Order: sequence, then C-alpha cells, then structure tokens
Amino acid sequence: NVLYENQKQIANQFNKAISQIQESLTTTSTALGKLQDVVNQNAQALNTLVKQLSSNFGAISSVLNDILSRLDKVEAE
Amino acid sequence: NVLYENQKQIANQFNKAISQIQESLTTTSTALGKLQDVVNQNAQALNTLVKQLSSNFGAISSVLNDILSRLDKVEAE
Amino acid sequence: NVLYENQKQIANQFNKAISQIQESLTTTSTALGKLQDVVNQNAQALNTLVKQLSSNFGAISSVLNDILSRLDKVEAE
Amino acid sequence: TSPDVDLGDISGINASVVNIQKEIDRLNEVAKNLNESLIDLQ
Amino acid sequence: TSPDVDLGDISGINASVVNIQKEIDRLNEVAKNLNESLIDLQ
Amino acid sequence: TSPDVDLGDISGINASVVNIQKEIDRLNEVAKNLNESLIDLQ
Repeated sequence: NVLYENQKQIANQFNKAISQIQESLTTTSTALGKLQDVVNQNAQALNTLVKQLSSNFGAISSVLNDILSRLDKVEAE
Repeated sequence: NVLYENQKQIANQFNKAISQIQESLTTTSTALGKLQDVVNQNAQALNTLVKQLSSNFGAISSVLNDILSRLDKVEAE
Repeated sequence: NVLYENQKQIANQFNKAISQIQESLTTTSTALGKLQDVVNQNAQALNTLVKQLSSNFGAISSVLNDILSRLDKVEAE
Repeated sequence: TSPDVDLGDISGINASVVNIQKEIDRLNEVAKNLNESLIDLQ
Repeated sequence: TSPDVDLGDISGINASVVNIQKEIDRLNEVAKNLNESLIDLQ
Repeated sequence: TSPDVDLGDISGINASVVNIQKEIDRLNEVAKNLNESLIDLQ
C-alpha cells in the first residue's frame, strides 16, 4: 500500500519521461533532415555556379585575347 | 529496509540520469541553432554573390559586344 | 517475490532504455560532426571562390578599360 | 561580323535557407518538462 | 604585343554533400524501440 | 571618351565557419556518463 505505491510512483514518471524522450529523438531527427536537405541543395547550387562561371571565364578569356591581338595589329599598321 | 532501499536505488539513478538527458537536449538544441545560423548566413552570402556576379556579367557582356562591333567596323574600313 | 519482482521489472527496462538513449546520443553527435565538416568545407569553397573571382574581375576590369581607351584613341585619329 | 558573346545567365542559381526553429525550441521545452518527470520518493 | 589575359581556373572548387541518412533513420528507430522499454506494472 | 567599366567589388562577401565541437564532444561524454546511472539491483 505504502511501499507498494512507491513502486507505482517510479512507473508513472519513467513512462511519462520516455514519452518526452521519444519526442525529443524524432524532433532531433527532423531537424537533422532539414539541415541535410538545405546543406546539400546549397552545395548543388555552388557547384552549378562554378560550372557556369568556369564556362563564362573561358569565353571572356578567349574574346579578350582575340580583341587584344586584333587591336595590336591595327595599332601596328 | 532492504527492499525499501531497493526502491531508493532506482530513484537516485533515474534522477541523476534525467539530469544528464536534460543537458544532452539543450546541448543538441544549441548545436542545431549554431548550424542553422551558419547555414543561413552562407546561403545569404551565396545569394548576394550571385546578384553581384549577374550584374557584372551583364556589364562585361555589353562592353565586349560593343568592343567587337567597334573593332569590326574599324577593320572593315 | 511478487512486489520484490516489481522492483526487478523497473530495473530491466530502465537499463535497456538507457542503452538506447546512449546510442541515440552518440548517433546525434556523429550526425552533428558530419554536418559541421561539410558546412565548413563548403564555406571554405565559397571563400576560395570569392578570392579567385575578385582576382579575375580585377584583371577583366583593367583589360576592358585599356581596350576602351585604346579603341577611343584609334577612332579619334 | 563578330557574333554576340552570349554568356550564360546565372541569375536562377539560388541558395535556400533552413528553418528548424520549431525543433530547436521544442528541445529546450522537453528538457524543462523532464523536471516534473523527476521522482519525489517521500 | 599584348600578353595573354591568363585568368585563374576556378573549376577545381567543389562543394561537398553530406550523408547523415543512417543517423536520421536510426534516431527514429531508437524512438520506436523505447516502446518496449516501457513498464507494465501489473 | 568611354567611361570606366566600374564592376562591383565582391571581395567583402564571406562565408562563416561553424564551431560546435564543444557540443559534439559533450554528447559523447554524457553518453559515457550514463553508465554510472545504470542500476545494480543486488
């Protein structure tokens, strides 16, 4: 009754607390998933950006060199 | 006394362990906040970068085309 | 025997559950470490990118201005 | 007659922002709520 | 005789992707497994 | 008389690094410390 209800005290708490812990674990899992998704999207964005930039600098380089060569010749004649 | 102290064993542990778990939850929360802040700052940085780059490529494009047209005409006369 | 095994019920669960919680904490720690590593690598990548881009725009600016000045003079004579 | 340069348009590249504030806040709350999951053995 | 422009090659700059799916999934599992760590006091 | 090109200066754009090592390490420690929160029922 007294020390039989002392074993019923432990049980009500441990049960309720496990309910809180289970919730904390799924919340943590959800937060980690949301971070993984954005981290990876932004990685992709950056890599796409580098591709396009590397293309554009190739073109710019080539055109600048051509212009410089053309202008050299036009100034030398 | 013996099995009355057996219910006092369970309580000292469960209390101390909940103290550890509570700490683990706030530590996890702090870590997630620090990651959210940096992820978002770096997103912002990237977006600012794209803005400025898109501006600069517009200008570069326009100037290159003008130069090419000008040089064409100067070479054709 | 009955309420002495009621204190042996609590112990088997609390032990097994702490084993699950300990695992959840190290799993969370591992996940956070993997996110920190990628976040920081990608920060580094972005900063390296800005360095190189700032170099390249300096050069492009300088060359464009030189070409424009040269072409101005060639058109004015 | 020189062709247009035609650089690629990068203005559609976008980085996303994350929102886990709900989760962060909830973790702090669950930690505070484990106070009344503590035993008083009397 | 104008020297080549010589821009820097940025094509080796790479962002990495993260893989924590194993961990995310495992957290959900450990949460579900704490069901049979619950007491039935009889 | 052609005006200067005047490109925008991007050199102030900076990505930040995160430091959660304290937290990562502490999680591993709290896990190890839950060993002496285990019961020996005797």
